[PDB]
Amino acid sequence: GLSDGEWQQVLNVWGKVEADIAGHGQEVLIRLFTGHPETLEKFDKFKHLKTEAEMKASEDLKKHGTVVLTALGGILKKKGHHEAELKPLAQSHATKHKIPIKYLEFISDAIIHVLHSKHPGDFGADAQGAMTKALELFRNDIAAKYKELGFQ
Ligand code: COH
Ligand SMILES: O=N[O-]
Repeated sequence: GLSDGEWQQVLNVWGKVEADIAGHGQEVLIRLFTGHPETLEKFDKFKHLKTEAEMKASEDLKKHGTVVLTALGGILKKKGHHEAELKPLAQSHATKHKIPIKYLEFISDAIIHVLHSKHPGDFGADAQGAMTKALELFRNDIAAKYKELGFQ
């Protein structure tokens, strides 16, 4: 788990996200899609996006980025006590959306990249350690639900 001090860092970093949730969400998804084009293919409603310019210009992508980061932020504020929030996300992503756990690894990495890119010099070594732990916990708890479903 995370220490209280680590959770405090996580939620302090998250305050940065909340100042522009759509902008952060958009950049995370663009980072995912551009670094790993296979992920774009899981989104019927974004596979029409052929270029990063089109991605950047997509208001619906920004909207989805808001949905995604709002869900994650709710989960993080539970500080690990997230079974009720996390279980349904794990199940929709395995059974409906067919998202292998690797892609959750990719988006976790994208979140770390975007934080540095949008806040250069303001996402310190302690903060990165804490956020990384929180994202691994999230990923690891999803992985447990995936195993339950025999998904992947
Ligand atoms: C690589 C693809 C992949 C990844 C890594 C991913 C990772 C994450 C992630 C990790 C931080 C969070 C918090 C969410 C959160 C959400 N995702 Co996704 N999602 C993904 C593919 C999808 C797809 C596909 C949909 C449906 C989009 C649509 O058509 O509306 C989706 C829908 C959602 C929804 C809408 C409700 C639902 O369908 O369950 C939420 C909330 N999610 N997602
Ligand atoms: O982009 N995650 O749904």
